[PDB]
Amino acid sequence: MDPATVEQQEHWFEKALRDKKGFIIKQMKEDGACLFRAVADQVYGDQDMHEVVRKHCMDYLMKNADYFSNYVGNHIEMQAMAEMYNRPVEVYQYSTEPINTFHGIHQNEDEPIRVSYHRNIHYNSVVNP
Repeated sequence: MDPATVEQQEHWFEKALRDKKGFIIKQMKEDGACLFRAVADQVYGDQDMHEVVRKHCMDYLMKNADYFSNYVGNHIEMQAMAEMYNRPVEVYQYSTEPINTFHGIHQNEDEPIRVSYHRNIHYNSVVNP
């Protein structure tokens, strides 16, 4: 996709999500920590907590290494975070409904962590004002 077509896709998605669902795509810094940034914004309201989220995700995986060693979209990290925060994680992909949902412990289904996954492996935070 040409840079102009890419920007058209991004703009269409932001508008559709705002108009159809009332959600806002909050831009996270575009580094390799963007998944943890988006979750940090969802949980703490502040992407600066990204390294703490990552630390806690890694702590959770290590603690549960017997289970997670079965398995070694960021599926492993997303399951860990949904379980650890006891909230589902909903992943939007140029979509106004989630493409998939990590259920966590199947509690707090009305308060999901919502993230959007974009071109070039980037995640943003999907906020319900």
